[PDB]
Amino acid sequence: KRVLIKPLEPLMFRSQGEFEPLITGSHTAAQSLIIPRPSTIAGMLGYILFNKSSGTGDWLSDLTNLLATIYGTFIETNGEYLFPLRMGNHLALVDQQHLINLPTLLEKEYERREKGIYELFYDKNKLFQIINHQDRIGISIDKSTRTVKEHYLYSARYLAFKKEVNYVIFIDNDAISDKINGKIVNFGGENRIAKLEVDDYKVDTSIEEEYYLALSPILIPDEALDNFLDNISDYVAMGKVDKISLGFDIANTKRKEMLTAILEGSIVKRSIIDFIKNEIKNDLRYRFSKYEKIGYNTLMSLCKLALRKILS
Amino acid sequence: FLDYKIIALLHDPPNKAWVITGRAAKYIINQLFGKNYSEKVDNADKLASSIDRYLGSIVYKERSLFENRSIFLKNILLSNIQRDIGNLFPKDKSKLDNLILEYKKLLNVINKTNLILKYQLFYLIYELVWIDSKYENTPSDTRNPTHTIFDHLYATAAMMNWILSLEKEAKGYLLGIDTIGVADFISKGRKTRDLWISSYLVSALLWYVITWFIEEYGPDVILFPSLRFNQFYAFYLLEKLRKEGVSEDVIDEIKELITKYIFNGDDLFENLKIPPYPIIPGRITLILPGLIREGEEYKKVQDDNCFISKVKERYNEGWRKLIEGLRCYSERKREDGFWNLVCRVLKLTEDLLQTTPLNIRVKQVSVTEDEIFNNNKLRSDSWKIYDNKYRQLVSEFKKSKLVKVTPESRLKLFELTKFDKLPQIGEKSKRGYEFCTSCGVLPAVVIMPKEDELEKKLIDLGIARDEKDVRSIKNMISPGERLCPWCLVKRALGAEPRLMRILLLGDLYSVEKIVNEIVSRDVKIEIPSTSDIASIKTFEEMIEKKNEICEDLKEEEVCEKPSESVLSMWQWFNKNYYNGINLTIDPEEYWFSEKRRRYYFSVFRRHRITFPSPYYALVRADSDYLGDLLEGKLTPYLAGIIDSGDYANISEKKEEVNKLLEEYLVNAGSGSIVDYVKTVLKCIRENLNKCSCAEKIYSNEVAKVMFRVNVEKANVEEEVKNSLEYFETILNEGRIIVTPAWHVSISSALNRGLLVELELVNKHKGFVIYAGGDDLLAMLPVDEVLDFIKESRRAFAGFGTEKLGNMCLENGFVRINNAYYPSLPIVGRSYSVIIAHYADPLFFVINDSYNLLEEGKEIIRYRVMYNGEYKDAKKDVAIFRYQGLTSVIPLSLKRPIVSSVSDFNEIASIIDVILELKKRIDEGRISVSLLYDYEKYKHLIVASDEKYLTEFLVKDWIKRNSLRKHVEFTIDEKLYGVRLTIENYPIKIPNDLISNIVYTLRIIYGGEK
Amino acid sequence: STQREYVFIPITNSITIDVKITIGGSDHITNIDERGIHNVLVITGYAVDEKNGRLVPTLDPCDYVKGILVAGTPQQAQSNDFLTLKLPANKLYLIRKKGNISDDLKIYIPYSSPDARNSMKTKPVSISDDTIVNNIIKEVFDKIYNITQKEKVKIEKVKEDIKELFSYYALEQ
Amino acid sequence: STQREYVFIPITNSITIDVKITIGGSDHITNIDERGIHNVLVITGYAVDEKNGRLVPTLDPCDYVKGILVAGTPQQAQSNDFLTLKLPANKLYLIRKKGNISDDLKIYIPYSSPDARNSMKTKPVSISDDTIVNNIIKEVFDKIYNITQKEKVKIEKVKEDIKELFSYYALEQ
Amino acid sequence: PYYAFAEPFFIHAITHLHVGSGSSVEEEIALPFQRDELGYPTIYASSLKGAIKSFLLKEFPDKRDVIYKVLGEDENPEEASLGTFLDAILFAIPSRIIEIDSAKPYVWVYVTTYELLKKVKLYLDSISQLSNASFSNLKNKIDTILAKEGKNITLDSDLKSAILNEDFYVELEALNNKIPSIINAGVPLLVLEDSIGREVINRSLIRVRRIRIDRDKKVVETGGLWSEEYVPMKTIFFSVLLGKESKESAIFASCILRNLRYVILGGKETIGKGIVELRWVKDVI
Ligand SMILES: [Zn+2]
Repeated sequence: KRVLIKPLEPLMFRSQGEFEPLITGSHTAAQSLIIPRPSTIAGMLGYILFNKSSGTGDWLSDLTNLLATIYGTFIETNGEYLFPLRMGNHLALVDQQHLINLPTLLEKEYERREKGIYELFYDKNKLFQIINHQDRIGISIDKSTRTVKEHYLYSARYLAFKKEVNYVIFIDNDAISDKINGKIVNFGGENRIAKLEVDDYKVDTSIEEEYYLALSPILIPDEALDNFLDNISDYVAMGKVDKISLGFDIANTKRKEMLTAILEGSIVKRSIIDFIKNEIKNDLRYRFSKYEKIGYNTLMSLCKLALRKILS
Repeated sequence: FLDYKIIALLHDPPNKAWVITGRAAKYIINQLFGKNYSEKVDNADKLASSIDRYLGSIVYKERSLFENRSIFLKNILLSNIQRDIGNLFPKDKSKLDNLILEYKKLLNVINKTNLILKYQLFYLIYELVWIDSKYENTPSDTRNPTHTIFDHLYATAAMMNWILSLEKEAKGYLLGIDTIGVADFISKGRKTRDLWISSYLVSALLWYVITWFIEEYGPDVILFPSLRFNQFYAFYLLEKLRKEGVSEDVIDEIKELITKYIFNGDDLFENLKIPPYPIIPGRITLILPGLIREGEEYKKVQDDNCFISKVKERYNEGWRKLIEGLRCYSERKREDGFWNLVCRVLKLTEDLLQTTPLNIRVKQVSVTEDEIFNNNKLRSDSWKIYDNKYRQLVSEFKKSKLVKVTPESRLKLFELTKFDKLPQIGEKSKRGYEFCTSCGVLPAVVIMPKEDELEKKLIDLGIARDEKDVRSIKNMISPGERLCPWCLVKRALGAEPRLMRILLLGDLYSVEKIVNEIVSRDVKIEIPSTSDIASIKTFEEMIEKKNEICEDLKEEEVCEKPSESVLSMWQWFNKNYYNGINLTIDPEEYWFSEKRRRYYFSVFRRHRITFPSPYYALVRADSDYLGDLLEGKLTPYLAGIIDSGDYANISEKKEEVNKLLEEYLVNAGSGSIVDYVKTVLKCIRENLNKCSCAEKIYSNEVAKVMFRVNVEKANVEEEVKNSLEYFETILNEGRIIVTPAWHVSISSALNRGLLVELELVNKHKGFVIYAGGDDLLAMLPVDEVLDFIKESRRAFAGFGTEKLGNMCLENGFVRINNAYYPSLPIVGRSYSVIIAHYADPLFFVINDSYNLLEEGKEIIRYRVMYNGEYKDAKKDVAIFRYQGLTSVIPLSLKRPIVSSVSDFNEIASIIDVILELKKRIDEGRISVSLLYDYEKYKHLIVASDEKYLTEFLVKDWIKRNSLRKHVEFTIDEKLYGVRLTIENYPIKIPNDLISNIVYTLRIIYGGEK
Repeated sequence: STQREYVFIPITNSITIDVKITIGGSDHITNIDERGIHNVLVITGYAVDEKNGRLVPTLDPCDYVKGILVAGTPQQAQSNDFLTLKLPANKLYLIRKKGNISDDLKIYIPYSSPDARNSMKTKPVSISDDTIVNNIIKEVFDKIYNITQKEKVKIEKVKEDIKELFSYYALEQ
Repeated sequence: STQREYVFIPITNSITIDVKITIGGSDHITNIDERGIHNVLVITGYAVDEKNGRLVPTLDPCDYVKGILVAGTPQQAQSNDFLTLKLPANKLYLIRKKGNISDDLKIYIPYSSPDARNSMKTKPVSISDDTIVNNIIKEVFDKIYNITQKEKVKIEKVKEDIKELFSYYALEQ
Repeated sequence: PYYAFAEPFFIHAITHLHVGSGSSVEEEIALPFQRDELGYPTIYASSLKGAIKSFLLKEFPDKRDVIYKVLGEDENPEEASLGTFLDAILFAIPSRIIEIDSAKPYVWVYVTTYELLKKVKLYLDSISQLSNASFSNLKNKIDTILAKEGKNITLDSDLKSAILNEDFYVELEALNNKIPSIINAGVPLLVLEDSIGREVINRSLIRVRRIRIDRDKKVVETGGLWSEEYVPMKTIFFSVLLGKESKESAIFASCILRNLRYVILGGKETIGKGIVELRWVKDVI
């Protein structure tokens, strides 16, 4: 049910400079993601379960045949469950004890909020107790002169873990739970390595509540963008909204798509649920059932760890 | 009905310090009727200033209870600074009204039938015609001289928009607009050609939508920023008159009235024909009536949503008219090249570009007949709402700041990427589509080779119809770059930056009447490059050693003729371009190539000059605790002592805050009014908490009441109670009250702090990128940064020793030829200073200049001397960065910043010690290896505890590295107990200021190569 | 000085006899201005007892019920089974904060003994039956606020915001 | 059937003797497994009432107190003062959860009368003063955990774990 | 399937190493070594994958097709790689020792923290399932060493106390066990505490000032002065080649790796740096 992802080395998830609340003296061409997309995760598991007879043109049609419903992404350091949190061009990794008294804090007045968030992201964040943003600058060398080759330099800014840190997802299948368990996978970007392992793990799901947390990018159907933005605070409490890319298909080697998304770590309300489930049609109704099956619309209550999708 | 507000503005004479009870409404009106009141402009006077309940309501209108005929003047933020005006007033009693007739040199040669042309032309030149007869900026109230009169005059006509909106049944509005995110958009850019105009598209799109108001509601309608010294407003109003058709001799009564004060150089609003510098910040507020104009007369509609839909479409209406006039230029000049490419995409992508590349948060609050009127006049505490509505408005900004919806996210791109419906130019994407390289996220429509067979193979992909147009394509587009449609607008706008006079004028003309001016002209404009700024002292020495070192270079267009007309927005260039040296060149090929760069160093060594130094300097600033000062909080007085988050429970932090506003407001009075507040204020949890804690000060209050009898009563049980409820507010809540005159006073000093900072930077060799005024982003040469920072922080606080354009800069004030305009002395100014090699990727230099500063505003703490003991601060740091060598310098060393007149010359005098150390190393008096021998002394001075034994260890290190043995260097001993707290953040910062003195001069001499 | 008391809105008509108050003072915590409810209180950790409606204090952070505070004290038939406390005016998680608080306020609460003999697992439920609150305004919202049928020209406005805002938890036992 | 009981852990010295059935059976909810204190119950809306320390029930979810859960009932001189309850191990949410709980157990929490005399000046308290850890480990961390000094030896870590995790809220008086 | 086997190896520094990093000055070194996630020296995966591929192409150009198709084709960047190196991890670094009360006097010993051994265990527990190179005896010694987390462990039972790098007094206990050593020589491995090991290693790095001299008159040019950090001789790094199960990878395992002993790694090889001997763990303890 629960599948831990243990990175054996620093990872790279190619973000396109969406967020940068950080200095080193870096000036790096590729900023990294702190928590990866589920298309990385579903793409990694489908890179295990791949068959030649399951090759067709559309990726997510093929991808949902290869697996069951994948659930959201967070951190277990053997003793915590750390969860993302976005304030807008900022990110934190917090346990849920600072999430229980959080929908308390949301509706409150002027100075109570700045008392709250500036202790939360700045004194209660476990980001820089965990994450070491590590610049790596690589080159290319011509074999016939042994110098730098001209024009070929890059500066990729990776993601390292100070103490041992594992990723947490949930999958509903049980047949794959053996053949995924204990697999060394090419997880991430520039040829990095992680390790999957499977433990059966009881998890409660499906609680109805107003204020949720998004453990994955909540997708927006890209038709009611005017109907969404005009009351932006009607659907999200705090967080960040951005045009994301769904990634890169393997068999056809192109970019996948681009959608506006409610980024992970955003505190949303219940009013997004009927919004998506009354602004969908039969094409995208059959589309977006697959996106929850690879895990975009993961919603967690701040009462306890209880997951639910939008169409679930 | 409105736009007759001049009598609402001039409800008082502007000679108000020679009228109110002694020291000989002296004049009222000579071009309209008497002032509009039954209770209207009178309540508009009583809600405008905080003096109106400081001394009670009726004492503001009885105008003699504690009167004075010896007149001083104070600063609004800090009233420990007495300013004198004395015997002098604008002149004799029979020439007292010539200056009233000098209103009437244009405003009664043009007919008074319409009121949309008078009320706007009277606002801008109002101070400017009075200061030339030298009235010395008199206070509004003689008993409390803590408001300049124009800041009360412009307030009493600004909130007249609330008075004349409450006269249909009930309306009235505040409307604050903020853009979504500035600096990440500003950072997008690859040449500085984008960086300069991306600052401009912030200001000019926001300048567009605020012409929509002032052409329909008149000026004095935006509090924040003030339209009193806006350099955009002296070009917008300059073309309102030029549209009309008067003589250019007649406008010289207006134009060179403006010229010597605003736009101090010869590069004017009509030398390069645009404003040079983007000036409007991203955060603005409007005070608005409830009216809608149908032609000379106004109706209301009741629904609140009449603006937030119809403001944002005007913000769309700019971006539509910006890009469709931009379609015209590459259609008019389509045969010229590089514009064949821009006209091609604007024929393709007309789905994606109808959305703006920046968005704005428009939050809106209102006012009714309630809480301002009780039967039809004032109620008790009608002044408690105006700050609270500002606290309603900023809370709406505080609420919706937590969701930043990026402007890329508004496009509909799903079907364009699910199915290949992307139009492209150049190569076809093997990966479906290709990311933009100048925003970083968006797909590209330009796909260009880097090389392979450069100029040849670009043609057979569809970018070139000949060879010569590639040179213009290679001009602004470097090869290998791929651009989104939004940057391809901007890189086209950088080539013709004069094109935004469409947007800048608000389409004051037609759409074609604007653009056809610069259809004609071909004035080339230079933006300086990074190798320009790094090699200023190359051009500074080529001027001095003019041609005697330039004979082998008389073929290399460095000593050849300045050719076309080329003249910039950069003032150093703009008065030193015609010396015999062209400066339009991009010196990445002369002395920053590598083929003929060594040969040019063979020239410089036989003539013994200083080499080009490959490092410029980017300087950013920030206002420290600005908005909460404008909300009235006392954090910028005690920055780091008590931050804004401590305003939850002030009844435990009551120690120094109830000392702070206490000793300020009792320092705000003059004479017998000083005692009137110093016992009514203290009895809050001292006496038995009700009335008769302050009845004892009636015994000398009675000394003026039966004087000239006009008082309707013999009982005062109410003027020692409504004064008590005022200080019931501003003690049990630590906020100070925000009045209309509050914002007008600061924003006028912001606008004066703006233009003095534009003159300070090019008294050096500096260039302006963004200058909002409370924010700044400039690019100085590597040498002059420190004494800039020394004298920028001394100018923003307000302190001068050097004479600027025409303005004199005094302690806590600023004097323009008589008139002591105030300053912002207690409001600190952070800095982030990056030394950068010119070959950096400049997108990220603008990234870690904002990202350097935002962590400095939160973590950096230092032990600061408060009343003899060491308390801690958080702001007023000037962060340096060489490349990773980061150095943090505090600027204050006292809480608050200023408390007397002898304290001004020690603001940022920390870096004068740095400067005097730099002054004695480059001569050969203090040795160079001082800085390297320091790291032996650091481990003891850190471990030292009381500074008397530290005095020798400092002086030993100076003496040990000393080339002469009599050169003495005076180091302040209060620079010793300072230690820097920077927790939980991975950068390496030293924990004492002396190491950061040493690491600052490691950077600067590291900057000079 | 001043004080207040708590009323709740279940799926039950168990509010008939709660307090003897209509106004108490002259101004109110919760307001009635033409865009729905204002200053509406949310209290977590208390779940309802539908039949003879009470609220039991559970040990749950996300078990929440919303309520309204108006000046008064219940019936002079309490002080043995309720609770009551005087908070510094900002210990209250109340949605749509509009008016400035009074730096102090005394409020009672309808309390139930835990009844430590049952395996209570609650369940959250949403308000239904537009009629139910359309005449709980006949029950209390006009009894506690005479403003009904006098100010708000859009009755179904407040009906739909009571539809969308209020949802709570039940003991289900 | 099984019953459990809540032991609040402040720095406060009001812990002297409240429990007599300390083990009672053999199983208690919380535990320590060589990496810190497990199953530390958070409770919201409650705070310490320092005078002879107990848990005042207030109406702010921001107010929270952490504690442990042990088998038995305290001293059988109360249940006139304590808030004895029963839950299916589901509505109370702790940290460090290791095994699936028995789906229903009872609870004994020290409860305090509301008794609004003055406003509850709530304050946050994080554990400090290593000496207090050193006397409370002998006080309770061993009288319940007889396991300690038998199985657990990383004593400085269970000191290292509560000083920055264990926090509570107070009334200032 | 998808990294079906892997081979661990050790990276020995025969000469000094300099594998340069993002060359900034945050440690008053102009050319610092490649740092790890904790401040230790490490070799990035690209610097191994490049400089072993760049070695073999210069040595076996008959195998250029296989080395391309295993370690990465560059003329055709479409195809994936099948070989993948991990980040090399500092397993041991030599340090100068002065004996106190020993029966065998030494002059230098290897030094490790437990932090450095936790990552070695993190590798070895992850490659165990490949069943091809298990070597449980290797990680079981790591189990017994990490059993004593918090002491200072030697692995030769003669030392009991020493001064490391002539500035650091340490007190050793043995394992109360023989525990035959992992390393190659007859030299003690002194696994240190996690606090002091970030000083004893950090003293044992080699910080060199260098200059550039005008050949004309033997005096230093202006600005020709910079600091470099080398990693000493006999330093032992640890990294694992991960290989997928194509038969072009097993021929790459067959007579490529088994004819591979000495490799040039890193930079500054004209100063004679980065000569590296590779010892696989399939022929040792
Ligand atoms: Zn772009």
